[PDB]
Amino acid sequence: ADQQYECVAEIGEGAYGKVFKARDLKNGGRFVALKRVRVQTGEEGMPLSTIREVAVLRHLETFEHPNVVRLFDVCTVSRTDRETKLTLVFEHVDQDLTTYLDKVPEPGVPTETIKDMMFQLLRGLDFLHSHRVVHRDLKPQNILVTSSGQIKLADFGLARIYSFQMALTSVVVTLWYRAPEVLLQSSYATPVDLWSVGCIFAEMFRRKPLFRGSSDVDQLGKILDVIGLPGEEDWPRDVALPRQAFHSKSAQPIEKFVTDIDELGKDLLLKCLTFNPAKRISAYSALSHPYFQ
Amino acid sequence: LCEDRIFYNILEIEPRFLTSDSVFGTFQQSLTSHMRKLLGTWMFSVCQEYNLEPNVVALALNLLDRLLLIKQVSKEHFQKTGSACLLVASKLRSLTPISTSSLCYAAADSFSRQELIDQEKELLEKLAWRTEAVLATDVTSFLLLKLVGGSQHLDFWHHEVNTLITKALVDPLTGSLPASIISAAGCALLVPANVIPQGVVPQLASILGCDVSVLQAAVEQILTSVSDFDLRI
Amino acid sequence: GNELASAAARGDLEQLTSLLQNNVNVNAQNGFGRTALQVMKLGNPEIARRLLLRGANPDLKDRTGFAVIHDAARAGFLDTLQTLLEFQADVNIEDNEGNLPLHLAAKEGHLRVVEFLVKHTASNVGHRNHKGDTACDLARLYGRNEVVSLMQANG
Repeated sequence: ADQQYECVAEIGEGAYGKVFKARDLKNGGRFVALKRVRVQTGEEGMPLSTIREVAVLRHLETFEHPNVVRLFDVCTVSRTDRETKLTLVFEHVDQDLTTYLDKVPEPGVPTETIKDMMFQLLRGLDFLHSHRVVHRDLKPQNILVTSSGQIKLADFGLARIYSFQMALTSVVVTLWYRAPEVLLQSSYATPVDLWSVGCIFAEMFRRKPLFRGSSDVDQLGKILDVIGLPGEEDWPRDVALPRQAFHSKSAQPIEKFVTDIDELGKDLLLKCLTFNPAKRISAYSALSHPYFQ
Repeated sequence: LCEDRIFYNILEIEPRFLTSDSVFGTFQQSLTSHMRKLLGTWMFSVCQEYNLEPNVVALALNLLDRLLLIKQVSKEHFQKTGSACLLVASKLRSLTPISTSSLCYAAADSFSRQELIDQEKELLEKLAWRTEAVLATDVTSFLLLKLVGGSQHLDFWHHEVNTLITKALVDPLTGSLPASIISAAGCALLVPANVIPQGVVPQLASILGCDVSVLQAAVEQILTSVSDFDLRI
Repeated sequence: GNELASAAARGDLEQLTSLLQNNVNVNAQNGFGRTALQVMKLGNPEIARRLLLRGANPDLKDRTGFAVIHDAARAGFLDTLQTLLEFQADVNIEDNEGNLPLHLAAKEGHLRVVEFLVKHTASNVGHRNHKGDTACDLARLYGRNEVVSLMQANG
């Protein structure tokens, strides 16, 4: 394209190149999101990953899942040999979970809306897993919410920095959704995403993040303070930070923080927020949980 | 119920990768079905030889034939084109992606490393980076499992069926069929009744949700196609 | 300038707010010829409110002939559309094809946005765009029947 899509603003830049907001000139100038990468030619040609990643996106698009953001197009602009400007065009939703949650009136989000969003979230998440794709960076700013109230999973590759008041330290917000296996630099498998679903789930009630760690060792602790120290059987073998590294942790009643959640909600929430990745619920299972009736 | 649900969905996508033998004497003009059968077997050689998984050939052939559906390819460059498909296909499927130099070589050095690279860029542009496809080799496992119930043997037959599948694909006629069909048809032709519970075709047909006659037709067709395969230059 | 626009675009209220304390020009266009209010994160009514509160002019249309209220109305962000009116934005401003926010909301099926326009704004309903169509016509021409009904149950 690049004459059909007209940029209007740069949103930022991160792991997937620069992100812009543009008008789709062949659909009434409706807003669309673009990702632009400068792909490096090798003596081997086009870089494997570049090819693989675009391949997978294009392919998952075939299925048109309602809970994943649409990929409208792929434009190419070859500069010289060594450079090719690659551009992915996606559907754009001018609102994410964060902008929504911290905008709702005081009572909070309707419990019935929390359920509906949560169901859709696991719907699109189950779709990705079932096609052997792991998101690995499920943060609320990657969760799109249409005015209609529809959930669409994104992945902009854009980090957000949060600065701690008194501490004079900062962190990249994603840390707050990172699963323990990941923090302990142990396994990085699919359950990884369920732990985040659990964090996001809890956040819908709180409208404030559940575990706001300042480092990865700090995060780990913030977690064990609530869920309690796992047993010998549930801690990862041969890992840099042993179970012994964290003193006795009781296990406070989750509702103490995910205020106003219900009995079945609490059940699902803890099945996501389960330390041992192998005993953590699956997107498909969660989906079949009596919370959704 | 993980398996069963992915299968069901893959089936809807499926038709999206269908190709057609009808292209040659018309839209192609310069190329003929037989020239394609030659290029195709050469590709087959390079692969199973340079140690590539069957998937790589299955996909490389799908890209080549999907490409021939929108781009008129000359006789002088048919080969180089088949090579670009091979490169891209292994970059997407082998732990051991075959090298440019390696290809240019087996290609009698008929084309330059740059030129092959320029065809890769070209191939990607005409197909708009849509390089993955549901393959008949991608389905054989799930089916082979519903037949050979247990787990034992599941690997001998899988690799066997998929090798047949690739041979049937060297013939452009095969490309007009759904991945599921080509896949079941292949199973049906090799797997002996002694390694299966309890017919094979009515059993697969039941899974694919198609008619027994439809699957049989596919068997029959693919049987013919596979027979013609012959690596003699 | 450009950083204000980008802050509005990524919806960084924090950052946007600094920039707005430096007595900068809220109406300046970025390198794409667009202003911060125009490219702003529509789901965030507060981004809009602050810009408006600092002089942003709601009725400016871009090279492509659109005003924020058009895009908000098209996305169904009623609160934002409402805070826009709250600051005197013109409800009947037409795009370059003679559309009103109403047309676009109707064309998109945003019933609670059509609801509002029809019953609480000076939205000139009968207005026909350059193709002679109406908001309700477009709803009809697009299947937004649910919208068509309500719309005509009123006008």
